[PDB]
Amino acid sequence: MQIDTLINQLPGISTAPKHQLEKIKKLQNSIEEKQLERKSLESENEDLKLQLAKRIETFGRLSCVLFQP
Amino acid sequence: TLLRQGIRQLKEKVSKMEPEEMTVKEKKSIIEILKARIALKKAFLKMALSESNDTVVKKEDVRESPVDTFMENAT
Repeated sequence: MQIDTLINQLPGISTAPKHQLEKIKKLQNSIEEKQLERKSLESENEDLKLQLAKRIETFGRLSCVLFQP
Repeated sequence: TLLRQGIRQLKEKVSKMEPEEMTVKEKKSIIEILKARIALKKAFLKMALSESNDTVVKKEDVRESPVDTFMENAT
């Protein structure tokens, strides 16, 4: 009887794999388009963030002059 | 403390050209005896004096200078 409940629990109750693959098509339509953006982010980020951190580095170095007058 | 103005109060107590001054000074010397021990309370020497203290104040005088630099950059 539990098996019957297990029958209820079986994934893809809609039993429409042909539609499921289409769902996966929509998933590509989402994910794959997301990928270029999400990858573009780091390029839009760290590429400048390094240099800006270096700009912090300059002031950090010049602090030492005051530290040792 | 007491070593300071105690001298100030003992200082005016001298009176009469006559050798009666001791009658006053006996009151003084006992305090001075206490001073000999009060001085023991002040048996310390960190900084020398001037000009080393002045060098300290000047040391801050340079050390306070940056405060009107990078902090200004913060603004």
